[PDB]
Amino acid sequence: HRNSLIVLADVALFLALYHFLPFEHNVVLGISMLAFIAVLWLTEALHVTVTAILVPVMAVFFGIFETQAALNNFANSIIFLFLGGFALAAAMHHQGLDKVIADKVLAMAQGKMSVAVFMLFGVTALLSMWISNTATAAMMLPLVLGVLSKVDADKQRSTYVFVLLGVAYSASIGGIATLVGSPPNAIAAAEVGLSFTDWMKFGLPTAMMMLPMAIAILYFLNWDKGKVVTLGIFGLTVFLWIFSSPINAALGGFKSFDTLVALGAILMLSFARVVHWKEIQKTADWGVLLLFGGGLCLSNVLKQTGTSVFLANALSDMVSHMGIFVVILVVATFVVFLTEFASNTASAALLIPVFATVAEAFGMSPVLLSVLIAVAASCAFMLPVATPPNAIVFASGHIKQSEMMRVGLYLNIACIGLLTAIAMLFWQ
Amino acid sequence: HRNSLIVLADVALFLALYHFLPFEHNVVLGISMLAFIAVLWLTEALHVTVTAILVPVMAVFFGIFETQAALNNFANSIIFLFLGGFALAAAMHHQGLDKVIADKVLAMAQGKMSVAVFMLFGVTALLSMWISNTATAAMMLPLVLGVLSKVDADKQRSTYVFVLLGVAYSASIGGIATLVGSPPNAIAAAEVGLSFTDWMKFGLPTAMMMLPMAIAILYFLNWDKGKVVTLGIFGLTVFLWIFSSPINAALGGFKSFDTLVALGAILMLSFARVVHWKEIQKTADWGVLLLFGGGLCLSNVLKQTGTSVFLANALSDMVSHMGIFVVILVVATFVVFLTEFASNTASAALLIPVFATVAEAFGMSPVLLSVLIAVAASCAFMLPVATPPNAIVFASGHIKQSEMMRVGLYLNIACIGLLTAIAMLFWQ
Ligand code: NA
Ligand code: NA
Ligand code: NA
Repeated sequence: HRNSLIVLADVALFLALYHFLPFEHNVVLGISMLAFIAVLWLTEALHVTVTAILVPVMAVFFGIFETQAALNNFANSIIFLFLGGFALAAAMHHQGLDKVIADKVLAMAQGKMSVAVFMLFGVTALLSMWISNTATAAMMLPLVLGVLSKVDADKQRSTYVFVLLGVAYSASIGGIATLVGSPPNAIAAAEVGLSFTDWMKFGLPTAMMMLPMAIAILYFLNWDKGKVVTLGIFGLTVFLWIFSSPINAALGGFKSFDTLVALGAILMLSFARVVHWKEIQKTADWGVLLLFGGGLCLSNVLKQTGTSVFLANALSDMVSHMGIFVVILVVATFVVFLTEFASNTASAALLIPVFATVAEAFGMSPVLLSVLIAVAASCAFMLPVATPPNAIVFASGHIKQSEMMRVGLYLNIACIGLLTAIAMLFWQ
Repeated sequence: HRNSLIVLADVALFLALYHFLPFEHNVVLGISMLAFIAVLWLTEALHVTVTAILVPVMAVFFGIFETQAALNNFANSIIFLFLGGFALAAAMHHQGLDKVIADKVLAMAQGKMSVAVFMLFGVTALLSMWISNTATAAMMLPLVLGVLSKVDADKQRSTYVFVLLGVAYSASIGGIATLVGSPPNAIAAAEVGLSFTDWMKFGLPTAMMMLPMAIAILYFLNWDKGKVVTLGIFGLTVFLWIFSSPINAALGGFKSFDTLVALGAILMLSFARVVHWKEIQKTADWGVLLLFGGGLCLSNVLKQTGTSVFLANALSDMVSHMGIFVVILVVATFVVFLTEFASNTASAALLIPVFATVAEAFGMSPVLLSVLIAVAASCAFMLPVATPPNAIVFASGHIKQSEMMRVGLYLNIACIGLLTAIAMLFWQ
């Protein structure tokens, strides 16, 4: 098989770098492992989650860590914070609160199909804030192929494809609004120790910023049992997540209050009888939760082996020849196009550790580089296979490769500017 | 609703015990919480897994532990060892290696129902050694309700219930053969730190004894793509699990070698392409994996609050009036009948910590009490609702409540003897 070969080619690459690199043995091991994992996660020869499990087993066998020490990475408080958003979404999905949120809004439009399509994007993004991106796309597709029925002029495409590629992008942009939504966001918060309210001040403005800018580029070319309870619980959870900073301070200063709030939601949602656990066990993408830990284990492997300081010293002369503007532009541009070839989270899981640890060796706040990479990782708009939402609206057998390949080439450059701009403002 | 009320009745008990117990505050807090959790797990008003999530959220808010410290319990090496058994079982199910194991063996018997039923039990038990009990029961029922078709005379029931209640029991006995199989086994190994080969020396001999003794009580009343590969990995894995003790010693002494082996299997099964990850995500009962951590968190809560030594001192005069024979007999008997009313795994999560920690307060190796409790938890034979296998062969609308209610009531007494005997032999 194709992927079965990438594994063997990666094993050879490891042995080569392991035996031939003329550096301190630990740096060789750290460099070799980093290259190994990098391939397995970008090519996906092995499932993103399978590669994550391979990270600790390597560090353990090569004396980097002891068994239990390596496994402990998979229990970060952020992982449970994301699991709360899964049970929170599963709750209002099993309850049907996502469809009713679409009807009451889609029906808010009197009957104008012209202004209806615009409302389809705003919901896909708002739903992605709490549910997901692949799921938000798969859930919106049937609701998109429903409005398109009064006038199905398949020959008329400048009024037809715009609505499909829009939701595939609104789902990806909506996931950049909150810590929950896209896995990459969680990987950043877990690396630097961000709170939920910390990441919303960053991403939400960008989501508010990037959504209109994205549409412009395309343009110019019944309340039943405890649905108020689900809303009450949901509203209460989001309220604490925003006000977690002062609430926790005025309670004794609990460590990971955002995580505590997320777990309480699972309790209220289960106490309120509104969602059964078998529902939560299905909605939660346990493979992604394992990926979170796998990325942290790799990050710690870089530190314990000194690969972070070895690469920081190697890039010392290059980053000094560049300004802070030049750096974040190369990074932003590098990822904005890299995420087009590989999975969103698979890209973030690899770059967030490398950059955050090297930036930490430079005595620089790793928040900037980390949050930036997490946002640009969700900027896959060209060809499909970049993000499932892209292949979801792409599976409609209508949108052309070259059409999307060039509309995304415009949006990509557009985002690199918006990101580098906002990234420079969030400095002093 | 009933369960929503059972929760409120338990909430009152906690508040009552909280303010009224006249002991040191820590003991009061530990005592109050222990009673609270005990109810939620035996009645199952909230899903066993939902109750597990409630354990840490309490310890954090009541100052027992800090957030991250509590969550780390959910990453114990045994949990990942059990996750390996899930991907190992999920592999041979999607591949069909379990079906061929039944035919090639069931076909060894030419057509004699006498040796067919006996082979039906031996396979149901051997399959439970590695897969599960609920899954093994659901997988055997069609093969049991297919052989019992030539003798369909539901008027002839003593030749029909024997084969349904027989496999429903053989599936439960098979789960006592290896560390993987029944959650209770893992809870014991995690408390006292048992290896895979350690628990097999305990359970497997007991399984060899209990299977014939169980039948006597009932009596006296094509290899395609890589199906050998699935066996090769399985065979190789089980070979390492057995010889794990010398292999690790001859490699540098890794900490949790058994856990590493389970994770390595997940890699081979994914590298060999024999099972996709989406397959593993279905089979694994993540709710049980979350339960594992909740049970360990409780064990440490008893120590940190001194409840383990507090109960040991309270039982000092009582345990001195009793011999070691009385102890292991009282314990075994209590659970063998307790598991008839509540979930099997939920019971072990409650009693294993209490006894192992109290036994530790008595300065006694908790291995004996832990392994003992873990074995008796899988002895549910009376009414249904005790174990899914009971309600699985009972949902066949043929086996009578009184029929099973008394065959298990007799089989229960039979086990209490065998266990207390072996528990005395496994002493010195
Ligand atoms: Na991507
Ligand atoms: Na089993
Ligand atoms: Na039970």
